[PDB]
Amino acid sequence: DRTSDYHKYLKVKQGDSDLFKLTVSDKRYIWYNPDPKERDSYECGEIVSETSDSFTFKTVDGQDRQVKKDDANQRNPIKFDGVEDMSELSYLNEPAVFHNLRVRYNQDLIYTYSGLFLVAVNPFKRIPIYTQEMVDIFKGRRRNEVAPHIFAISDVAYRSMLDDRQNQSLLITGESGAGKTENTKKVIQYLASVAGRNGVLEQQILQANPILEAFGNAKTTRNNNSSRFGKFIEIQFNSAGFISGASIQSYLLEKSRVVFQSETERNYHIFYQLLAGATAEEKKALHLAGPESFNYLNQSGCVDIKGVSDSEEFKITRQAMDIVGFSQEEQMSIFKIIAGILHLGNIKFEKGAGEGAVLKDKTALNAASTVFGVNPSVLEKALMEPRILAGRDLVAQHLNVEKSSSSRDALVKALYGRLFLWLVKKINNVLCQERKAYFIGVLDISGFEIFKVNSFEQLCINYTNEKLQQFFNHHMFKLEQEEYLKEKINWTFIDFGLDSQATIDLIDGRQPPGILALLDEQSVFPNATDNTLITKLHSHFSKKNAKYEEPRFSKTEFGVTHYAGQVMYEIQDWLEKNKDPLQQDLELCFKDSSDNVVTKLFNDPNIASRAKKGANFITVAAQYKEQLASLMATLETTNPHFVRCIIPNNKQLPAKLEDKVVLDQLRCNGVLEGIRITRKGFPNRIIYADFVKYYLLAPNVPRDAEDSQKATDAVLKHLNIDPEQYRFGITKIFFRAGQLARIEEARE
Ligand SMILES: Cc1ccc2[nH]c3c(O)cc(Br)c(Br)c3c2c1
Ligand SMILES: [Mg+2]
Repeated sequence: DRTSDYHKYLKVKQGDSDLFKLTVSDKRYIWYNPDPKERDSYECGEIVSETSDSFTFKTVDGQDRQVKKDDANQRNPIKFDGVEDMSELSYLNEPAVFHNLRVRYNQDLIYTYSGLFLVAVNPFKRIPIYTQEMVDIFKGRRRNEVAPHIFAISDVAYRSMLDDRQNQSLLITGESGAGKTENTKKVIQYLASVAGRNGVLEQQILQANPILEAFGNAKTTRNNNSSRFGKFIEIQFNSAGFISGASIQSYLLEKSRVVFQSETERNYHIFYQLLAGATAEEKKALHLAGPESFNYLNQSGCVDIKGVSDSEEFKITRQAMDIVGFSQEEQMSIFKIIAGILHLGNIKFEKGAGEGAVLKDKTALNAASTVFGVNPSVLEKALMEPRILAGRDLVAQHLNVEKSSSSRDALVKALYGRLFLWLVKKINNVLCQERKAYFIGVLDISGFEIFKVNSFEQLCINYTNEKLQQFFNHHMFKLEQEEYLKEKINWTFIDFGLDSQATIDLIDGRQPPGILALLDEQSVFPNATDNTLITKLHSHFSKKNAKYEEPRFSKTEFGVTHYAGQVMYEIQDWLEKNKDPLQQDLELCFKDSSDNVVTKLFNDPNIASRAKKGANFITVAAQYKEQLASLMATLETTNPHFVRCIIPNNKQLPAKLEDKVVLDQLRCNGVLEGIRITRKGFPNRIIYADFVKYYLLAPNVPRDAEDSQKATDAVLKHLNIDPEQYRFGITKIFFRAGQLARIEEARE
């Protein structure tokens, strides 16, 4: 009851007895805008009088305003305040849907169903609703039996996997720093505990994220634990139904945050966990120092995160590596690479004689060579005098300072990119015990974000977030109504106005050439510069596509109108970034290294060998588009389950819910639209034959029910369920929102 730990934090407090006096009021209020210049700051006014098609209400100041019934945003009766499934609301609109979230969010209730998907508002405070007792409660309990919780929808997916024998997937969407990553960990926590043993394999799967989070997450201005990479986690399942293995796919590692970090941002956690928290023997063994003494860590102006102990986190990272099985040496080799990368950044090239770079001080070069186990003179020549094939001859390129310091970074980014690729490979090798029968995918991705300087990585992220949103639209709006008409159910199509396939096409469109398609052309073009690229973009579709803007104010930028707003991307040096060039003498300098890992990085074809596209190597953009599209096809194979995560504010503060911010997310996520289709449509659908699965209250249910149509109708007829509430079609019976929930509860 109310004393339960679950009533305290998961269900709405029972209201005052004086509140009852108001909850029964016959009054009718309405949300309005005291300032029409701000269409997201509403206030509650009381409808005083109504004409045939108008309302008159008294503002909070007392002034009488007047509005048409068509444009009016009526307030639901306060009996709905706190309701769990928002499709049960009568007056359904942006103001009301947002108020129900203030109510719940103010009671530390962050989860709220709305239709078949789930909403999750980031609390930014540790809410004790993920303990073991919780997981035990939702084990078996139906979605309708329990309150909104990530465990609930994770169980619905699990039960839908067994009942229907179909693969599932939990698709979690949201803005940057909205709770995507945290909810995934909880989803993994639930599934593992529910379909585990009585375990090792289950313990191992849990310990994967701490590893990846150490090398994969970092501090952005939007989020102090930001996934700079995207991951799709399949939970393989046995024929019986228990977990048999797992597999992790990784995408878009922001591998240049290594060599550079924006002001107030931070490099990947793994580097700071080492310096602060490394053994005194490793410290001098790897020639380590303080964060402020390394050129790749002292530039951001920030080496410390609020309420985070890198020394303690360093413990956790290597605790997890032991559990999955990284050798005592394999771990030391990793730290060996990290130190080596830190030293590389401290190499200070200088114009010795003018013709090219000259490296006077070699203390940093050798400290990096010592760890990597490479001949420091081979590395020095491969960084500054690499060799190339001029025709068929062999020529050494006496690179200058700016061109030598870049090849340095090209190496650094290559190492870590491959290092990261190796970690996941070492993890999948121990988790892919077998190609299993069923599988549940979990999609944690780097989230839509807008920084002061937007670059290629941001485009590919937002392109992903955009592609993901349209997927939400296709299965909630387009495919849902096609099922109705596919069953001849007398449905009139509804255009909810949510479609971003235009912005997608602009980016990845092949014919006509999309943005990425031109970059590929310009990239291979030898004389292609940034001048030629940006001009080849404006001239192409400046005034030919409404999702594109050539700014009057910058010759190096272009705007794209995403589903979450317009992002002005900076084009500087995208050509090299899409080529991802790594000078070849560098690749040899390390292919002959004296370290196991470093050797496996540049000699294992799966990690070093970049695919080839006929004449030229495959580009980044071309590669990722193939990676993403491959993932999207895999998703279409499974029944999805959406979790729309929402960030309450842009300051990472708890109990500070900003109206303007939240509505922009709801407004563009289709949350409001997403309920209408659930409310005005028929969410639940089941084959007519599969419904008999026989309640011994005037029973006339033959298992082998010839003419299933009449067989099920008789049950519904006796059940005395409103026939309007359940229109049925050719092959399956369709139920309106919750109509089936009240039907299946009879058995229980
Ligand atoms: C793996 C990859 C591929 C292309 C990229 N383009 C970037 C950019 O323009 C800025 C930053 Br920071 C990064 Br990381 C990338 C990147 C990474
Ligand atoms: Mg994340």
